[PDB]
Amino acid sequence: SREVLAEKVKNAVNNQPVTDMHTHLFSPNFGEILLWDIDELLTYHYLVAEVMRWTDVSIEAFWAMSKREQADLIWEELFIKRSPVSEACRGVLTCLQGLGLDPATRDLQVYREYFAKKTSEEQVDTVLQLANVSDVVMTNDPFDDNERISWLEGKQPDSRFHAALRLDPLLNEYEQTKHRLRDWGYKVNDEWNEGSIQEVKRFLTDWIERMDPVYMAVSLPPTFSFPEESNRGRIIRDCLLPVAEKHNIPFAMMIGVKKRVHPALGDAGDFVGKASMDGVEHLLREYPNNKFLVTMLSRENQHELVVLARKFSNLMIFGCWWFMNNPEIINEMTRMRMEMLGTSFIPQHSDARVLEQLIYKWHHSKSIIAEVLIDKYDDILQAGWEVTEEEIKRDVADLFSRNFWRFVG
Amino acid sequence: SREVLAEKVKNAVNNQPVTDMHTHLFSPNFGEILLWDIDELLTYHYLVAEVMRWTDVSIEAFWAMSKREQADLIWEELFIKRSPVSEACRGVLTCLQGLGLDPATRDLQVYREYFAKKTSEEQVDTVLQLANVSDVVMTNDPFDDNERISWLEGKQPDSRFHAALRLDPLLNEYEQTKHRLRDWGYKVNDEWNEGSIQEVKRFLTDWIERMDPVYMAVSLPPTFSFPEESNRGRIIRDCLLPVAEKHNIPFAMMIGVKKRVHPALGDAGDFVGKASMDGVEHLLREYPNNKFLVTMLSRENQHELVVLARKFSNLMIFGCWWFMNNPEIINEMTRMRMEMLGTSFIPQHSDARVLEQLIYKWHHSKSIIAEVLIDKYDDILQAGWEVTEEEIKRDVADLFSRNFWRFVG
Amino acid sequence: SREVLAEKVKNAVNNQPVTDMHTHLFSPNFGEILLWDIDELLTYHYLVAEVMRWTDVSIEAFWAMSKREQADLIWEELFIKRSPVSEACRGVLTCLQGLGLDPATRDLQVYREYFAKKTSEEQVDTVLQLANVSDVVMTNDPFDDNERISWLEGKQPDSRFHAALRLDPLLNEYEQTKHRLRDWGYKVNDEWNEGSIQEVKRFLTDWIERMDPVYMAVSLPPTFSFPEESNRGRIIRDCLLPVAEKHNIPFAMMIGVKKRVHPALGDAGDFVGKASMDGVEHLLREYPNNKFLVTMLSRENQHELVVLARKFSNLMIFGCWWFMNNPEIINEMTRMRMEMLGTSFIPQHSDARVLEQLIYKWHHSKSIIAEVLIDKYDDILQAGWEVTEEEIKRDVADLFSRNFWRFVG
Ligand SMILES: O=C(O)[C@@H](O)[C@H](O)[C@H](O)C(=O)NO
Ligand SMILES: O=C(O)[C@@H](O)[C@H](O)[C@H](O)C(=O)NO
Ligand SMILES: O=C(O)[C@@H](O)[C@H](O)[C@H](O)C(=O)NO
Ligand SMILES: [Cl-]
Ligand SMILES: [Zn+2]
Ligand SMILES: [Zn+2]
Ligand SMILES: [Zn+2]
Ligand SMILES: [Zn+2]
Repeated sequence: SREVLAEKVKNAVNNQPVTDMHTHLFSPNFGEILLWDIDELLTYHYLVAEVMRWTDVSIEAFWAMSKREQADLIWEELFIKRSPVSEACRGVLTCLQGLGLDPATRDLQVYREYFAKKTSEEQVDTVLQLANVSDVVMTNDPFDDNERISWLEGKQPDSRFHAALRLDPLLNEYEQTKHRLRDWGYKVNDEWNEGSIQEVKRFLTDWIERMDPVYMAVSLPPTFSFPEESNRGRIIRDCLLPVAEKHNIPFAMMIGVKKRVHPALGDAGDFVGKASMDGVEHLLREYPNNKFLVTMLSRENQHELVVLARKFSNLMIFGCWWFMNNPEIINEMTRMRMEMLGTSFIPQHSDARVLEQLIYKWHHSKSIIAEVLIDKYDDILQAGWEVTEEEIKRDVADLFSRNFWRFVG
Repeated sequence: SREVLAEKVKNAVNNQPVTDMHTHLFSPNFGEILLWDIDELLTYHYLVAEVMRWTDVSIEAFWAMSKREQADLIWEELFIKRSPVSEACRGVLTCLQGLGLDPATRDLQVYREYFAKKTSEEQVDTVLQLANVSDVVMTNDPFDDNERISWLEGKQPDSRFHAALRLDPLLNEYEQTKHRLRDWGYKVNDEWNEGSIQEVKRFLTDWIERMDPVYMAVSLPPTFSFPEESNRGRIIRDCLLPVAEKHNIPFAMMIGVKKRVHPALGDAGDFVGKASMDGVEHLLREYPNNKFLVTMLSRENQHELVVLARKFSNLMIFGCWWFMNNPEIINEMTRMRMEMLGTSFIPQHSDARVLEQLIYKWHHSKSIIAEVLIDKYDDILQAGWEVTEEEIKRDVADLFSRNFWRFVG
Repeated sequence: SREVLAEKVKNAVNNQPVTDMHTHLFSPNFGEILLWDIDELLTYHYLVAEVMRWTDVSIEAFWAMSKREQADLIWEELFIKRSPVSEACRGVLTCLQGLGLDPATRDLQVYREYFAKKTSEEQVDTVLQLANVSDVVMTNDPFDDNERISWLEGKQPDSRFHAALRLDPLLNEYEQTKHRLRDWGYKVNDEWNEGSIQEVKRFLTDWIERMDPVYMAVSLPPTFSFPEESNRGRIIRDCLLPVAEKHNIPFAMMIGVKKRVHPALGDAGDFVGKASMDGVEHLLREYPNNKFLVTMLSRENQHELVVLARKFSNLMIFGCWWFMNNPEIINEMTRMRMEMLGTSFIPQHSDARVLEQLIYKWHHSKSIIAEVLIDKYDDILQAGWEVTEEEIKRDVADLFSRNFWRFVG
């Protein structure tokens, strides 16, 4: 009867349309910022870091190569010279097979043919159908010249794509960012006074109006603290929180990233650190009318984060972020979470940078989540409880989609 | 032959009478402080925290409801609207089934009937028989007005119940507690001098004489330190340790709890934090004639605690406490412990607040411990070693009962 | 087809000759420092710590017993009075069975007979053949009077044994060690100046020339930091690194050991602590022309160490050291590592102190690594990838031998 349960859980999980609440994808009409195709998959920064542990090619020479050459190098170094057993390499193969291509031939030239004959709009339809993803939440940074243009030009995203206002430059680099704000018309002063406060709010409000984001977000360092008499502390306290409450918009904090420990690696140069929970605890307790979405980078912060979620209902924890996005960790995190929170959390997000990743990110995660659900349902079944297929579909819907939409309101 | 071993290990584990060395239960003759019945199980604070993550009912409104209404709300929110897959919810079902009730009907009114027709004394006999628990260690706090009365009135606990002198108010709130001591006749001065020292010892000795506790205990914060020029540091050094050595009574320290991070939740408002091992290390090494029972709340303290037990024989680690009491964690902790300590530790305690919890707490934990034992016995069996059924029963007896009684002496 | 894969992975793993890159063994011709036989196995410090948690025999009385008596005590306490389920006890049995002895008889006197009729050279041939170990890396400390003699007398180690220059006394006890250096002719001054710098380099160079080590090593405390204006910080910066770069010799750092928390236990008296990654991060980034071999003692440092390896190619992480060398931990560590690094790491080393341990250390670890490999190969097989037996043998060769030799150059 566990196998009967297993088949129903797996079916429910596989058929449930997914709302990916955090990615780095863009509506196809936004242009080239939407990365896709086998060359992009292979040049994903997760693989750049991995190839540099093997190749004799210098990092400078690598960045000088064309994307085709980088992709050929990574394919040779990580798939041919050594078996592609890492999670990221495994992911590439899963994407290929899911698209109908054959990893058995190891024919990179043939795989490339598949992508060259399609348009971005077509590949988006293909991938979302294969990955069974109904909604994608973008990461939209108004401080990026390329992204900003699209929004200013009035471009509205595809109905399947949702905006999220990323604020890293504002919160973590205010000393430099303030000057850009001034150039844009927001009259922030040198001192943090009523004027600076109101203009920063104006800036946030203008972009909220323009993007209609499901939430505002920021990635924070292991040393994150709050309250704090710093630009970040003051902006969060005097501008972000008040504005988020007014529009009832959740604040997402991705905590634990130590930026650029290896600058030459670019996007692959970030490290991780354990953070104190004090700041998050204070925010949750002192701002009960604000909603917070949180995910942490350190493996050592995971359990206490689950416990904090038991304390505050205005906290919704989500995903297995970045360095946590590996089977061994996803499994332990998801089990600890269901054990202490039942179904009141968002188990995963893809964080996809390349369109096709939605296939492997969700395929790999769904199989793990399905196994966890099967164990948990079986435990209560052995206790005499009877679970209906509709209750399973309901639970699965909450985990992969409803909890998020319900939280953002 | 692994299945032959499995059946013997499981049989031995299930038939071994358990000594629960830490609970919040009371001898039935102590009165109403002994909580029991389906309504109490459902209003366990672990479930209050969980229901607050789902219900639209305010925490104030919840505390205003009758226990019957709270129980109905929790049943509806956590068992009916979503599958009861969390560890605490699973536990309720296990208790129901163990009592002969049927979770399949989901008939809360029928379950309530079972409890209304029995006396506390009868339910105690029923539960201890079902849970196969021979001895229960209570948590007796002389600073609680309700508990204190029973002891002062000369009430002696049931032979199956043992006393443990809880000292949180004395050690963590001396500034306020000192005044109560004075009102009780213990002449502690404003300054920590010979007089204050002797009167605190007198207080401890009087209660040791009155309760005849198996150990003195205290829960400590993540910031716990020792030695320390504070009330706690001085009381432990000048009073607790000397008195514990004289009567050869162990000192139990439950470390890592951060009290009231969410006051409105009451008992469900405590958080957790990783502690430094420095204080425990110092205590173990500098007080070789004292015995220490230790359990920690942070997942990140578990492995180093096991290593410290390898260093000092006056340290006996026990259980998977509170936020650690979940399958995923219990499994990892128990395996790390057996691997580095063999059978020289106490794997679990229930921490039961409601009588019936003894059923699920021990049922859930025993099945995990049995699987760990089976793996470990199988590994040495494959090495050519032959384990007899009597040796298995012996090992199981040490884990679930003898190690504790042997340690407390 | 998973079983077909399983048989090939297991075969490849078992047949792959192992290069043990860190042990405390010595070439047989070096003399008595090479410990071997059943009495040594039983008196391994891991077991001394374990027996002290059970026996009523004082630690002083234990150290006063002959090695035969200590071995009899440990056998009685840990194998007869309680089942030998701990990892270290399990290891002893694995060694016995591997040598052809029968753990079923529990006849210690008979086992002893096997060893008394052989020479060290013969047992070395026997063990290395059984453990399938082709190369052993020793730990050679020039500050030890016993070891130093052999080297000064011109003794060259067996071709299967390689030297590693251990520098703990120099780096962690310079204030005392400096005086010994002077007595040996190295004119280090009271102040850290050009003269002291050059003489410390001379000392390192002389021993590098004499030992021809594959790397220089040191064990460091949880509080390790760098850069640092201390003897250790200055010696590493001004002498060790420059010299290691010139001879292209890797620097091995075993971090997280807190020495002598329980002095009376001798070698069994060391504890563990979580370290900051700051020092390692700085060393890797600021000294790109230097190579670093790193292993950490704290379970809480493992994941971030893997992430740091993704950042820097001059970092090669290795093994599951000491308190990490237990199935539960080895399994989680190895899976996290393969998931984020593929095959670019050294999964294990034995750290053997007694010759026969090579049998169980490698037997226990190989079975775990084999299971991890099987899961990872199966995941990509399910993705459509086809792995050849030769590619498996290749991958296995990198993990157990080639990655190390390639890194040391
Ligand atoms: O949102 C973030 O800051 C991260 O997720 C980064 O995009 C990171 O580099 C990444 O690729 N995802 O994990
Ligand atoms: O003894 C303690 O301090 C804890 O166990 C508390 O009673 C806690 O609230 C609880 O219910 N048990 O984990
Ligand atoms: O090399 C080291 O410092 C350690 O490995 C010690 O030798 C330790 O005591 C041991 O036996 N190995 O883990
Ligand atoms: Cl930690
Ligand atoms: Zn695990
Ligand atoms: Zn992201
Ligand atoms: Zn308790
Ligand atoms: Zn070693």
